[PDB]
Amino acid sequence: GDPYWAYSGAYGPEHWVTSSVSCGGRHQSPIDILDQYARELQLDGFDNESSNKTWMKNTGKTVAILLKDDYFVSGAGLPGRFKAEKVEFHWGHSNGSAGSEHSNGRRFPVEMQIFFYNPDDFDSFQTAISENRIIGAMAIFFQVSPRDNSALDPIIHGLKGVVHHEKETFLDPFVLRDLLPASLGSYYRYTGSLTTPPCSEIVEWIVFRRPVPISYHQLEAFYSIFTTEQQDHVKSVEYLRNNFRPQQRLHDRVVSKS
Amino acid sequence: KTRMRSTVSVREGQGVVLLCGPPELSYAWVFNEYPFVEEDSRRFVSQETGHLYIAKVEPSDVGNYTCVVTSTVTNTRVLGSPTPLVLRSDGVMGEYEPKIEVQFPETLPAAKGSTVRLECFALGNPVPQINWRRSDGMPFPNKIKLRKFNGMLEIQNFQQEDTGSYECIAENSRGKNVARGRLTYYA
Repeated sequence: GDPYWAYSGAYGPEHWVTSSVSCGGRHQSPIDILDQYARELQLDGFDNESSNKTWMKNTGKTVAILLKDDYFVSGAGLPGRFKAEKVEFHWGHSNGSAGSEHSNGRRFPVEMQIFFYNPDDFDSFQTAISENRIIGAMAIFFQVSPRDNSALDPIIHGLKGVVHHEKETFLDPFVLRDLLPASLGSYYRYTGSLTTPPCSEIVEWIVFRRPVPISYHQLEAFYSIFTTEQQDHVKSVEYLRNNFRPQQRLHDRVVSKS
Repeated sequence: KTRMRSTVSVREGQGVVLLCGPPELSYAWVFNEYPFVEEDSRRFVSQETGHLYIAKVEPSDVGNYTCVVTSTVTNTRVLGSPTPLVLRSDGVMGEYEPKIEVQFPETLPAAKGSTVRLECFALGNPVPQINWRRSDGMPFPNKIKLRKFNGMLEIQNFQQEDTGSYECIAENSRGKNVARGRLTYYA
């Protein structure tokens, strides 16, 4: 049994705390990284073409990609190696509208998140979550560009296949590495939480500073996504848009830079 | 059973479901006062969930909706407190793929000679059109008919020959979606 929540209304972000106690704490994500007051990575398998068994799902809150190949990330001050589980997205409203969760201040039309766990001391991601243990997350910004980005063809085509809440599809082969910035060098590090309920404060973040290009055209498949809302005794079909959590406060936290 | 239905505000062109409440009973929906909603391609009442499905809201739909549930045991009808619904002024909702919102199960056992009724209805703008067909490509025998404005498939006198995979297709100008399910036999 999970608490009903949304990105607006009586169950919007500022009301998550009332049903999810962890949402009202400190060390919450996202935040606003300040570059003026800021301050190696090894990726295993990111260079591989994904499986035809790797699939996509409209969860009604985001679009999720269940990865079914072995991807690892080591370094960057992480407590060991971490193995990728899933990918989720956050987008705006229209015409490149801000929709990213992190930022400085400069938000981007889309933010993508890759979630990890440590398999050296766990068997599945979902066991890690249940046990409130440390997980890793990447945050990758997408910025508008004049020209299409073919690296993202499998993803966009995926979007068109999961328009409605609960819909699923398989994905054409894609290369996870090229879903990352051209320059991996500049990124940041801090301790945070899940950006959704239960907002478990168990997450080590990586925010790559440089963004990945997308076209306005590719961007539109994000704005074509629907969801549902279970309000009272009326279920309705709604646009899934602006599905980002407000930026939180750092408190006793400092960001690293590399 | 008695609760206070808050007035719900929807959008023109928006796909909407009005939930009844409880799940061997028969369901109907009256509008404003007793007695019934005109069902058609745009509006559908499920005997399986009890709910009222409005594929695309028209301004005419503004009003009070209340769900009367009757108990097969008797002729007793127990009304719910009506849900009044209005229109938002802030914007019309655009066109989009059909979304099948109520449908027959992935697998459906059926007693010999019984009458099986497969439901399939979809929210969509424009209003979806439902089509039926077998998966194996074999055409339906004559005893199968399209009830409820194509929202239901009725197989009377269910026999072993009637087993197999049934597909439900819902489409409009913006795309199509599909409900599938295998019917099985038992005596």
